[PDB]
Amino acid sequence: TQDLFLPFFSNVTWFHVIKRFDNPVLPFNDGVYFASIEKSNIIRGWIFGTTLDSKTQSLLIVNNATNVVIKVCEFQFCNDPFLDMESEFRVYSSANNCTFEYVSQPFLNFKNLREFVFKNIDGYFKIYSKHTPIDLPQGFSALEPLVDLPIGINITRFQTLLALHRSGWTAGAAAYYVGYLQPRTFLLKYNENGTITDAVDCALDPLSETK
Amino acid sequence: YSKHTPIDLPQGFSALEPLVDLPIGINITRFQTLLALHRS
Amino acid sequence: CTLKSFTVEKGIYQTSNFRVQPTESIVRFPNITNLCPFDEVFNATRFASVYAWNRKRISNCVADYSVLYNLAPFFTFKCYGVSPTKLNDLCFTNVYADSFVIRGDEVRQIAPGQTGNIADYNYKLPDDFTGCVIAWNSNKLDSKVSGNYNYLYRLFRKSNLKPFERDISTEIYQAGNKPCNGVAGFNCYFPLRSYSFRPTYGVGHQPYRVVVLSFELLHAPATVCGPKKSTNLVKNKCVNFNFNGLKGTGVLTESNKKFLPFQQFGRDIADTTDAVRDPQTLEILDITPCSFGGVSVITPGTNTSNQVAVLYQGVNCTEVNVFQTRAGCLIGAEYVNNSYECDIPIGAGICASYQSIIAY
Amino acid sequence: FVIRGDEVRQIAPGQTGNIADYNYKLPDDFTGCVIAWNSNKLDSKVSGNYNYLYRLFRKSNLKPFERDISTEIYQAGNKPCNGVAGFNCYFPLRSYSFR
Amino acid sequence: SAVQLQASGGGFVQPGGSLRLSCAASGWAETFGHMGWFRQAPGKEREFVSAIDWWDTVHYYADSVKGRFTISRDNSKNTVYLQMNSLRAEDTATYYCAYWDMDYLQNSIPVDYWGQGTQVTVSS
Amino acid sequence: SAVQLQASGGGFVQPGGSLRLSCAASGWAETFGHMGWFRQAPGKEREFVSAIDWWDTVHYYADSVKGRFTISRDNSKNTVYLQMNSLRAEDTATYYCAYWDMDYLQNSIPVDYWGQGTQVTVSS
Amino acid sequence: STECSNLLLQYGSFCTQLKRALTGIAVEQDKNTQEVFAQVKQIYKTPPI
Amino acid sequence: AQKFKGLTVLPPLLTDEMIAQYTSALLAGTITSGWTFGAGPA
Amino acid sequence: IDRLITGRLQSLQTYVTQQLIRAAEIRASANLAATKMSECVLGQSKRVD
Amino acid sequence: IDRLITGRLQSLQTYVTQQLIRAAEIRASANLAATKMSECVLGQSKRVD
Ligand SMILES: *[C@@H]1O[C@H](CO)[C@@H](O)[C@H](O)[C@H]1NC(C)=O
Ligand SMILES: *[C@@H]1O[C@H](CO)[C@@H](O)[C@H](O)[C@H]1NC(C)=O
Ligand SMILES: *[C@@H]1O[C@H](CO)[C@@H](O)[C@H](O)[C@H]1NC(C)=O
Ligand SMILES: *[C@@H]1O[C@H](CO)[C@@H](O)[C@H](O)[C@H]1NC(C)=O
Ligand SMILES: *[C@@H]1O[C@H](CO)[C@@H](O)[C@H](O)[C@H]1NC(C)=O
Ligand SMILES: *[C@@H]1O[C@H](CO)[C@@H](O)[C@H](O)[C@H]1NC(C)=O
Ligand SMILES: *[C@@H]1O[C@H](CO)[C@@H](O)[C@H](O)[C@H]1NC(C)=O
Repeated sequence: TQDLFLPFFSNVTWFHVIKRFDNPVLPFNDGVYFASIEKSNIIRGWIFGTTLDSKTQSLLIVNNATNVVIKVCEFQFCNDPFLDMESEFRVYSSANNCTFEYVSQPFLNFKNLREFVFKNIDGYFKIYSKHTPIDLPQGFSALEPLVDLPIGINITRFQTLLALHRSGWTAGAAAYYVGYLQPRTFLLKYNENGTITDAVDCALDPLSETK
Repeated sequence: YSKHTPIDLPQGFSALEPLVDLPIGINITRFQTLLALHRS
Repeated sequence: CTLKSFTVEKGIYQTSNFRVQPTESIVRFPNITNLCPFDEVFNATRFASVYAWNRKRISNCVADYSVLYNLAPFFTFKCYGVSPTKLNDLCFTNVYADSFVIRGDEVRQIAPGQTGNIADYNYKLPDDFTGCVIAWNSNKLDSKVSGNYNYLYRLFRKSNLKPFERDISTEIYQAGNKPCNGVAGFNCYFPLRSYSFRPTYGVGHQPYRVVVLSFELLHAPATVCGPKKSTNLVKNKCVNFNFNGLKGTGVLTESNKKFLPFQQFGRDIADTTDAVRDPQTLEILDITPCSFGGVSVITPGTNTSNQVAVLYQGVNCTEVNVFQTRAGCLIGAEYVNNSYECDIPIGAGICASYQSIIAY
Repeated sequence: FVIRGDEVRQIAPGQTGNIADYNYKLPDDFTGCVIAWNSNKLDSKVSGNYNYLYRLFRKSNLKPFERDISTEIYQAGNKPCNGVAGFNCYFPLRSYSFR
Repeated sequence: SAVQLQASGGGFVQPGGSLRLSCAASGWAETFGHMGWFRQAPGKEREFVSAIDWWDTVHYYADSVKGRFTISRDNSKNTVYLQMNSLRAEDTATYYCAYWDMDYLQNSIPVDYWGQGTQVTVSS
Repeated sequence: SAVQLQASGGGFVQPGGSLRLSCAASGWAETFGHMGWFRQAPGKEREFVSAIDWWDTVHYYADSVKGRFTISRDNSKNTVYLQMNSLRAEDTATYYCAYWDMDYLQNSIPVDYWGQGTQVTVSS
Repeated sequence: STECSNLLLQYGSFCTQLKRALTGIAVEQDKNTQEVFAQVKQIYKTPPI
Repeated sequence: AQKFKGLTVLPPLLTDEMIAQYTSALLAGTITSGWTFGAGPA
Repeated sequence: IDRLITGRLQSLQTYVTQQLIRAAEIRASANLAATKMSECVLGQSKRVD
Repeated sequence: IDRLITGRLQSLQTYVTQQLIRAAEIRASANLAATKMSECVLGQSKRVD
C-alpha cells in the first residue's frame, strides 16, 4: 500500500536535555514522528498550533501523573513554558476560548521508550502510539492507532513540554527525536494473528524495488 | 387469456392466446366466481 | 433448459443454477447514541431575562427529535427555510440555542422583519435568519400570585439592537440635554423594566418561554445529525444482512484467533469483506455466502431412458442409495463392488453406466 | 391532476414523498412524457379554492399506477376509531390551500 | 402543522334559553392562529358563526347573528368558549370548531382543520 | 429544449445608487431549474454574480457582492427580479440573465443559455 | 445479488462460450494422460524371483 | 487454495495408484518379455 | 454496473484465452511424450539422439 | 450507439481469436498426417506403433 510513512534509514533530529534545555520550534510539514527515550519521566505534554500565541486557536494535550487531558483552548506561551517533585507549572498565563474537551486514562541504562505519530489530514488529528520498554533502538515494532479527533483546523507548528527538577537545578537526561513523514509505497507482512511483522520500502535501493 | 377445445383434467397440451387487456388500475386480491341456475 | 434442446445424449452435463432464494434485509448500527442536551435547556426550570438571554452551544452528540414533540399542550413552532418534518435527517456542524422569557403579546416580534421594544432593544432577529423558533406559555411557572418581578426587559436604548446582539448595560438612559450622572429624575429613566406576571392577568401579559435555534455551518466535521435506527439481527440460517452499509449473506460463526480490538472488518485474498464485527455485542461473525448452485447431472441419452443421477461438486454427503466419492456427493446411483470399463467419467476413478444407473 | 408547485419534482421514477407514496407512483421502467404548467390564474382564487384534495395517511405505499379513493378514518394507535375522528384518528385526506 | 380540536357542549334546549359551548386546541401550529365556530344545517351548507383571536383582541360575528352570539377566550386553560343566549328554531343544527393558522384573519375562507360536530337542537 | 430569455433594465447611474434589472423566460425546458446573472467587465472575463432556485428556497451569492445584491421572483408574472445598492465604479459592466436546467446546482461552469447583454455604467 | 443476473441474462450468451471452452480444455486434459499411459490392455506382474 | 469464489478445481480421472499400476505393468512387460509384448502376445 | 460487468467479463475472457494457449502447448508436449513412450520404450529406435 | 459498436467489435474479436487457435491445431494435425502419408505409404517404417 502507498501512504504517508517515515523513510527508512532517514536522519531524525535529536534534542538532548540535561545544563541543556532545548525546546525549539519545529515545523509540522505534513505528519510528525515523535520518539522519546524516557528516564525519570520528565516530558509531560505536547503543544500544537499555527501562530503559537493568543492570536489563533491551538490544540493542547497534557499527560500528568493522574490522567490525560485534551483541550482546544487559546493559551499564552512565554519564553520558557515548562514545569518545576513537579508542583511549579509555568507554561501558560491565560485561557480564553475553548472548543473541544476530553479526558482519558494516562498513557503510562535504557529502560523506556514512548513512540507517537501524528497525522493531521481531512480535518482529523489521528494519533497512533506505542509503548515498549528497553542510542536509538534497532528492532521492528508495530505501531498501533490510539485515537481520532474531529478538530478540523490547520496545525503548522508545534512545541514540547518539560518538567525541570529544582535542586542549583539539574535536568533529567531524557532524549527525544523528531522525524518527518513523506508519501511512499510500503509492503507489509501480516501474520496469522493479523500483526505487522515486517515491512519493506519500495523506493530505497534496487534490491528493495525488486522485492 | 383464453382458449377453447371440445372434448378429470385432460392429458394433453394446448397453448393460450391473449384475448383481452383491461387498462384499469385498482387493488385486486381474493375473488369468487359466479353461477347461473336454470329456472324450474 | 441449459442445453437449449429437447433431447440430450448420454454423458455428464454441468447444468446451470436456477430456483429463487428470497431472504430479507436487516441493518445494524452502533449500540447507544450520545444524546444532545436538549432537556438541559428546555426541562431546566429557571430561565434568564429576555435582555440577558441564555445562549448555549451544542456539539459532539446525537440530536433526537422525538422529545420535543411532547413539550406543551400547545406550542407554536416555525422554521424559516426548512420544513418541519425534514429537519430530523439533516446534518449540521454547529447549532446554537437562545432561550428567554417574554410577554405573550410581543412573541410575534420575535421574527425577521419585526419591530417593537423587544425587537429593537432586547433581541433582534436577522432578516435572512435560517433556523427555528419555538414558543409556549409559561404562566404556571413564570408567574406568582404576588406579582413576580424577577424577569425584566429593556425599554430605552441609544440605538436599535443589532441581530445576534446582547445588551445588558444598566446605565441610565439620557432622555434630555442635561446629563444623568447616575441620578434618576427628569429626562433620566431606567432602561430596564419588569413586567407584571400574574395568574389573573390576560394571556397577552402572561409570560411565554421562547427559544430560537440557529444552524451554523462551519468548514468542520458535522456534529448534529438524526439518530440511526437499528433493526433486529437474524443469525445462523443464511440471510442477507447490511452492516453500516456493507452487505453480506449467510452463516455467522467465529473467525477470531487474535482479532485486534480496534479492527472492524477482515478480507480474504480477493480483498472482499468476509469477517465483520457487529456494532452491538462487538462479537465477530463471518459471511460464507450461501445459495450454491451449479450441480452436475449424469444421464444416458433421453432417446434411451429418462432416469438421471445428480452429483454435487465438493460437498459432504450430510449437507443436503446415497454414495460418497472423493470428487463430491452422488445421489440416484448405486455403488457396485464389481469392475467394468469406463463409460461416463466422474472423477477419482469412478465411472457410471446404465444397465437402472450404477457407478463403479 | 392538480399539484402544489414544489411537488412537480416528485412525479418522476424512483422519487419519494407523500404524492409519490400515497397518491401517484411511477414505475421505474416508465416511458412517455410529462407536461406541467402553472395555473394560478384559474385553479387559485382570492376567494379560496378547496375542491382539490390530497391523501396524507395510508398504511402502505402504492404500486405503480395505482388509485385509492377509500375515505375510512385513519388509525394511528392501537384503539379503533370506529369512524370517529379524534386522537390517533385523523381524516386520511387533507385539503389544498390555493391563494 | 398538527392541531387537534375537541368540542364540548350541545344538546336539546328550548327557545329563548342559554347554553355554553367550548373548543380546546392541542398540538403545534405555525403561529397563534385564531379560533372560530361554524354551523351547518341538514341539507344546507356551512355558515360562518363566530371568530375570535388568540388574545381576545378581535371579535367577529356574522351579520345575521350580530350582537347575539358571544365568544371568549380563557386565561389559563387554553379553551375557547362560545356563550349562547335566547335561542330560536333556526339554531337547531350541527356546530363545528374551525381553526385557521395565521396571525390576521382577512377572511374566514382559509381553513386548515375542523372539529367534531356538536348537535344543538332548539325546540319546544 | 427551447428557452428564450428577455432582459430589461440598465443605464447610467451615480455611485452608491440603485437601479433596475429583470429577466423573463419563455418557451419550454426539461425541468424547473436555477436562474442567475453573469457579469462581463470590459477587457476581462465573464464571471457569475449569483444564482437562485426557481422556487425561491435557497439562494447563492458571490463573495464579492454578498450583502449588496439580492434576487427575488415574481408571483404572477414568471419574471425574476433583482435589486442592488451602494454601487461602486467596478460595477460598470455587461449583465446577462442565464437559465440553468437542472434541479440541484453544483457549480457555475456549465451554462445552458445566454441573454442579450445589458450594459450598466456608473460614474460621477 | 439476484437482480445483477437480470442484466447478465440480457447481456448476451458469452457465459455459454466460456463454459464450453473451459470444459473442452478439461476433457482434453483428461484424455492426454490416458493416451500417454494406457497403451497396454494387459496387466503383467513381475515374477517373485 | 480453496477460496471457492465461483471457481472449481476438478480432480483428475486417473488416480496416481492407477498410473503407478500402468508403469509397473509396462516395466514387467519390458523386463520379462523383451519388446514383443508391444506387438502382440507376450 | 454495466461498466463493472464489462470489465469483469473482459478479465475472465483474457484468462480463458491464456488457458487455451497453455493447454495447446501442453497437448503438443503430451503428444511428443506419447511418441517417445511408444518408440523408445516399447522397442529400440535407431533415431539419433 | 458507441456501446453497441464496441460490443459487436468484441464479439468479432472473440470469434477471430478462436478461429486462429483452431486453425493452428488443424495445421499441426495436417503436418502429422503428411508425415504419416510420406512414411507409412511410400515406404516401410520400422518405428513401433
Ligand atoms: C483570548 O483570545 C481572544 C481572541 O482569540 C481575545 O479576544 C481575548 O482577549 C483573549 N483573552 C486572553 C485572556 O488572552
Ligand atoms: C492554516 O494555516 C496556514 C498558515 O497559517 C494557512 O496557510 C492555511 O491556509 C490554513 N488552512 C486552513 C484550513 O485554514
Ligand atoms: C392491495 O390491498 C392490500 C391490502 O388489502 C395492500 O396492502 C396492497 O398494497 C394493495 N395492492 C394493490 C394492488 O394496490
Ligand atoms: C448496549 O450496551 C452494552 C454496550 O454495547 C451492551 O453490552 C448491551 O447489551 C447493549 N444493550 C442495549 C441497550 O442495546
Ligand atoms: C434412438 O432413436 C431411434 C429413432 O427413433 C430409435 O429407433 C432407437 O431405438 C433409439 N435408440 C436408443 C438409444 O434408445
Ligand atoms: C461429513 O460430515 C460428517 C458428519 O456430518 C463427518 O463425520 C464426515 O467426516 C464429513 N466428511 C468429510 C469428508 O469431512
Ligand atoms: C462388495 O460387494 C460384493 C458383492 O458384489 C460383496 O460380496 C462384498 O462383501 C462387498 N464388499 C464390501 C467391502 O462392501
